[PDB]
Amino acid sequence: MIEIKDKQLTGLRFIDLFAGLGGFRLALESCGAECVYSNEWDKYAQEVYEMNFGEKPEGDITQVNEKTIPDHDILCAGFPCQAFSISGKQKGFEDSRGTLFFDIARIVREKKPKVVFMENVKNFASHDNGNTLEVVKNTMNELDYSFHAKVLNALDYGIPQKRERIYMICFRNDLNIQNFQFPKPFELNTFVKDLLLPDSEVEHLVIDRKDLVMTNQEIEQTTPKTVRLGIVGKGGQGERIYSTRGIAITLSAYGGGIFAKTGGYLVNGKTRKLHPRECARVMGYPDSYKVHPSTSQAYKQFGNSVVINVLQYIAYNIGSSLNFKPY
DNA sequence: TGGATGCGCTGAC
DNA sequence: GTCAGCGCATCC
Ligand SMILES: Nc1ncnc2c1ncn2[C@@H]1O[C@H](CSCC[C@H](N)C(=O)O)[C@@H](O)[C@H]1O
Repeated sequence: MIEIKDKQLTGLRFIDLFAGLGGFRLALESCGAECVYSNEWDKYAQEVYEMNFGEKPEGDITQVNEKTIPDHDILCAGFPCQAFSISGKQKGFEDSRGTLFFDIARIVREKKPKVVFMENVKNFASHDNGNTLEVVKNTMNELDYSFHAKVLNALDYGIPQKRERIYMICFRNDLNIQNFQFPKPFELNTFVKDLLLPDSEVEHLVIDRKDLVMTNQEIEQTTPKTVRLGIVGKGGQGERIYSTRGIAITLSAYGGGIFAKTGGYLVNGKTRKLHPRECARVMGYPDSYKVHPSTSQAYKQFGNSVVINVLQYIAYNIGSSLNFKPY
């Protein structure tokens, strides 16, 4: 994550729904905002959240009476994506994990915050012939909010990962916000190799499979894209090896394959998956952030998370818009 | 709401 | 056909 000199969100309160690791919390607090509520029902996610923020998020949001949620200015929610991801079955709203957005609408209707800041996977934007995004847009509009949505790729914001996500920023109409803008992309000067840990700390992650098939030559020049160098097995998810001179592939939460959830990388002549701390870095988390003691759970958590840097630029712009109140 | 890994249907070229 | 994917199915 980056340093934020001008705290655009100072004095503003926000809630952290579907909190996970608390990526939205890190981003908004870095801008000066204050978290007044968090909700996350996964046991291990609650543990790591508490480990880092000192509080246990409330459980199952579907059983929480929205009237009990503290007043706030910004509602944050990176809601479930299994039902909308290009990697899944795409059952969408028909999926038992795909109707959480309506719980969000339920809370917004009651708490009417100034801003609703949501995140989901890129496929959410085109899912069901664009009908899914349209539903969210119309729902927010009905709730009397403006709707700004755009897909941003983390590689355009200083983080070496091709993580494409749709970000939806909604302003309550009475605020008459007409100058919100998504952050502009800038040149990437950090690559996977810049975030790796010393070899001595990741030897246990080295995988030497006799069915490894190097398909492309390593590159010496850094490039802002994923560069596949080979595969193992049939080359499915988690069976692909990439160059560290390029950027990382999207981290996943339930990913399989031998290089599960992180993908494989060629490092000093060897092939290995990423260490939880390297996943944290590829997600923009500071080294000060404490990872969950279970590596399996940590990979899952980071795979479900958000790139802090991206949310920071967006949060800054949300604040920039709210603070522009000329006479 | 365990940990591990082989696997494909689909979206976007 | 090329490849990627906050995933899925199934094993212990
Ligand atoms: N009914 C429910 N109540 C509370 N949390 C839920 C939920 N259904 C799913 N979740 C949680 O929703 C999260 C979605 S992934 C969001 C991660 C978050 N942005 C962070 O930065 O890491 C998961 O952690 C999941 O456990």
